[PDB]
Amino acid sequence: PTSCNPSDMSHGYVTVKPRVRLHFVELGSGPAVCLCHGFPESWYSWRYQIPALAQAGYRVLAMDMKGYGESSAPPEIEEYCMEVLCKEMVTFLDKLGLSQAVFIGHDWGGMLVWYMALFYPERVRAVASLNTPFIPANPNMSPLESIKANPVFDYQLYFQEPGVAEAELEQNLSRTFKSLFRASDESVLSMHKVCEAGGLFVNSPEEPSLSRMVTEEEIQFYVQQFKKSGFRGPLNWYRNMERNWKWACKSLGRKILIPALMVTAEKDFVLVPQMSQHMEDWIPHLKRGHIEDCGHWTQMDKPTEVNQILIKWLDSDAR
Amino acid sequence: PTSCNPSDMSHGYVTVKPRVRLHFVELGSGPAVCLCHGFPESWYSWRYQIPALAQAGYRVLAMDMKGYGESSAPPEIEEYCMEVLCKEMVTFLDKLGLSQAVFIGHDWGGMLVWYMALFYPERVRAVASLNTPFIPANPNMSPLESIKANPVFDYQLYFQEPGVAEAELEQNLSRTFKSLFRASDESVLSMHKVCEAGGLFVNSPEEPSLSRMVTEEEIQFYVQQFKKSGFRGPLNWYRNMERNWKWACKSLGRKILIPALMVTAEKDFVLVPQMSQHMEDWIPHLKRGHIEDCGHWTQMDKPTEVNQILIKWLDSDAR
Ligand SMILES: CC(C)(C)N1CCO[C@H](COc2ccc(NC(=O)NC3CCCCC3)cc2)C1
Ligand SMILES: CC(C)(C)N1CCO[C@H](COc2ccc(NC(=O)NC3CCCCC3)cc2)C1
Ligand SMILES: [Mg+2]
Ligand SMILES: [Mg+2]
Repeated sequence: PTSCNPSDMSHGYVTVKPRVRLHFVELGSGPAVCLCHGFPESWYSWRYQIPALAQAGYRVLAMDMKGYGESSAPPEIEEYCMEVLCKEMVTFLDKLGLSQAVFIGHDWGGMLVWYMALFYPERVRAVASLNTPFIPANPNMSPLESIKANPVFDYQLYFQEPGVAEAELEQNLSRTFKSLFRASDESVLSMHKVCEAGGLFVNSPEEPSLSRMVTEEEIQFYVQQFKKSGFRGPLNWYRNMERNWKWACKSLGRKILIPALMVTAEKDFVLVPQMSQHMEDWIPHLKRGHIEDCGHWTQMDKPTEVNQILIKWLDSDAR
Repeated sequence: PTSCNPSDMSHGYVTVKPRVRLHFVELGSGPAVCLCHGFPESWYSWRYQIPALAQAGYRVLAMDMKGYGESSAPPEIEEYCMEVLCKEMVTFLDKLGLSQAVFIGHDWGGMLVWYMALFYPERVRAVASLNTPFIPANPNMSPLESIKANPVFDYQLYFQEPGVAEAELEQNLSRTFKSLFRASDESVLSMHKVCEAGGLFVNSPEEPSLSRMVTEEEIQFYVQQFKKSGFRGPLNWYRNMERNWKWACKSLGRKILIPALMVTAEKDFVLVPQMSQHMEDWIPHLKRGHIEDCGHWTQMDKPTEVNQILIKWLDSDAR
């Protein structure tokens, strides 16, 4: 599938708060489709989708989320709570003069677009998430224990204390992204042993091989992007669990009434498909997609399957 | 009519040549409408149109033309010939992934969009010009004498030699724009006596009053923009008459077959309406608008009339 060369895109910049501007890349004409990447990624994680969606008749806006790339990265941890991130994305639409947009997200971006669907349905034409389920907030369970209930989320505790994960992730950025951006059968890390081993990579190769999913050039683009602001901003998306919990609780009782799509990846061992199994009860018009042989990095593991799923859904439920 | 605050726009940047990027502001959703300002102006000359068109259902892209504002201003005079300017605007569309756009232009921007219609009709959904007629190139008359045939174009000779006009226009930028941006009944200069008086302003007030059309704040925005790159780039649009002549001649014999709109201003004493009187013969589907009591600065003299004319035409002949 056709990918993207970064210097041949149109780059757009929108100021949403005094010291916060969002960067995005824009390709195509038609209904506005806003792509929202996950951790720790980039607008460029959508490189295989951007030209495909544009060619299918859509105006694509691929975000550098707050903390990433060319977008502003405010220093405060609480600027990356889900509530401020959504309200900024509404201002984004406001300043662009868009009444609504289709929202498609992956990982933390997928969490974001569900909350945009839940609290700002008037502004979301339709919503799709890759891997990330929508699970109503449990007003009786704190976020801390719901992590301790599943050892797979052990790495999110390691991510909590500022500066600890930043040092590991920034010590060798090429090692970082070659160790992360891998297919499930190629993985070189266990999210289980992280807080017991003292880090994500301490048992991983120092000179990791290059995944079949990516080139050295594509790795070096991510590396370039993260020299700009580092990992604090991105990691901060994990450091608002209790804030995000309380805000999510303020919604309870309402369904998402807009067209929706949940895409599951069969070998995402963290965002496993079954975590999504009763979303229909909260999202009446939910349609599904599922990708076999697909790990966590959905857009680059299986670009063609993603493109097909998205375009079929956009043409039937977004126009 | 609703105007624009510059810090609350979405700003877009597209690289079209190695050292040339075009800046534009983008508001709204719908068919792409590209606004192209004249001399010596800015995307901000369209401030009264941008929100009105967006509200009517159009995606507005208001350009900072090459040499202006936040767009690149290459040093070479021949980079501002009409041929390079159009081909760059095609690349603009290419890099944005737009198959076509409606093009609307004023003064030199209006000249540009006619040539985009003439040589790139496949890329122009529809075309409109304010004040600037389309007059087929006369392959038997050089541009120099066709100026000497009408003393009104005397100032274009004064504009020819690099550095001469730049010094006058840059010596007091507030004086420059308050002396230029005026209604016809308020004008303080004669384009007739310029090469005989030795300049545009030498007989004009040193502290000119402020036109009823503009505020001090709006003057200061233009002033800010022109501190960036000065007047050489903009003036260079006038310094390619023979190049533009030869290229225009290479078209002769073809009509503009796409939907078109010519808007005349009754008190534009340079781009007078009669200069447009036989465009129908070269442009079969041409529709007209005409604004009484309107000087050269069409968008800010008579914003409401402009908006009405444009939106009615866009809705009937552009969709
Ligand atoms: C119960 C649930 C689901 C709500 N939990 C527990 C409590 O809080 C978190 C908050 O929600 C999210 C949402 C997305 C992610 N994505 C992620 O971690 N991607 C990793 C990138 C690096 C390699 C491994 C994968 C993480 C957390 C989730
Ligand atoms: C015959 C014709 C029409 C082709 N001529 C003669 C030969 O070449 C020029 C080239 O075409 C253009 C096109 C637009 C402009 N606009 C302009 O001058 N605006 C001024 C701003 C400052 C105050 C006064 C008005 C000028 C020249 C025109
Ligand atoms: Mg159920
Ligand atoms: Mg005739």
